[PDB]
Amino acid sequence: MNIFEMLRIDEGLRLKIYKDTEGYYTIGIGHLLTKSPSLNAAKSELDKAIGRNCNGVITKDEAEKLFNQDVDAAVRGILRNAKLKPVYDSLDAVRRCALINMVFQMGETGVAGFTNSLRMLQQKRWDEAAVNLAKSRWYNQTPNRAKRVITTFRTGLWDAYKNL
Repeated sequence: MNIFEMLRIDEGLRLKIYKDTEGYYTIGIGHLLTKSPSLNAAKSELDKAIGRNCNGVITKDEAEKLFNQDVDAAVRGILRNAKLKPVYDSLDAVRRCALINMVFQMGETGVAGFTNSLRMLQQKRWDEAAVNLAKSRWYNQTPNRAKRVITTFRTGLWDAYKNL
């Protein structure tokens, strides 16, 4: 299992503009287009993103291309971030993927706000950190996905995704 396979389980694949769990306009493998309410703003962002007139629909190919850009941007953002970088460096390869997953879902900023959990992960207090991560909007809004990520941080194994 790798980061791409993991995110693709969590996000799914949709070739037509769709709404987030959040109500936001998205396409592909969890690629947010706009937080704006107009399908029209969304369509516009889509064509800007792909470089063609898409009419709200993309190919698999284009979906994966956006996916490769998003994952790269997530990793680079972690590495540029003063709060994130140290945690990332301190973790093993599997847990590294769990932080990447959060950053992809919630952005650099959002994850950097989980001050106390970050602190515990750096200290390698896995069980404590898992309990602390669960106390969030994040877990309450998308509990099955949060729980997969959380188990990943707790165990350092890929089991949560085996099932799936």
